[PDB]
Amino acid sequence: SHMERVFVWDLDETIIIFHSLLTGTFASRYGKDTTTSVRIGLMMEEMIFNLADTHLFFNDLEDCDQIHVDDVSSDDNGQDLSTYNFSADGFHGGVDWMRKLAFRYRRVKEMYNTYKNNVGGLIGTPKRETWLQLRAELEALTDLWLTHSLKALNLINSRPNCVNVLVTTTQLIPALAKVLLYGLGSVFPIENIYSATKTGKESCFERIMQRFGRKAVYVVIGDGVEEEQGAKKHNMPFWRISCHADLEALRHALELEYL
Ligand code: BEF
Ligand SMILES: [Mg+2]
Repeated sequence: SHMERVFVWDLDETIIIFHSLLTGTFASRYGKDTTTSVRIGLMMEEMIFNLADTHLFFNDLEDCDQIHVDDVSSDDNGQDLSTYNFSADGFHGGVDWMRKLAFRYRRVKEMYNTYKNNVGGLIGTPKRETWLQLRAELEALTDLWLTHSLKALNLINSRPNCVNVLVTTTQLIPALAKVLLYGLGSVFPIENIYSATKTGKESCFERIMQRFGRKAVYVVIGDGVEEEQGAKKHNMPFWRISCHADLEALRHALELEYL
């Protein structure tokens, strides 16, 4: 008999600042050095795709455009993938191939779960140190943006009748890499991440409502138009985020309500 809320977050320029570092709009809006903005943006970009290629089978899975990690779970036999050799299995077919596809997404899921709170372990040294230094420069230049978004994400997580869902235009694998490198692994259960690169956010929202029911209250949080328009088409309240203040306002609302 408890009211339940489903928070449908956007990632880029909502929870994290990354793309706006390359375009110079963030540095320009808050008076930061544009040259530092771009340097940091490119370094993080390198780390995101390097983690993607090296550990999340990005060169293998990219051309699939999958929406959710479990979309091809039908073809998984559930075997142990601890010693399974992905390189020598000839993936690059339509049935024995579907099984190898599924194996890869589940191994991604396993990597994500064992390393979500130990990204330094996954990334390995010396990348870990460079990563911690990058995150440090990033937090400074963005005036603790991530610190603010996390405060809302963690209040949502700790609250019993609230849940965190993620919908991003970023492709699925790179999205998981971003989420991991920005320390969001522990706040977003992998089964709650959706990539709207191709089906679009409206479809993803519809799918998320099918999954959580009509009795739950949805709140679409984001900085972009797509997300807002999709929220209208489904009569889902929309919470826009344009600056730190907006993340603080969400946090405030989150702490005054007991469900
Ligand atoms: F992550 Be959202 F698509 F900017
Ligand atoms: Mg966005």
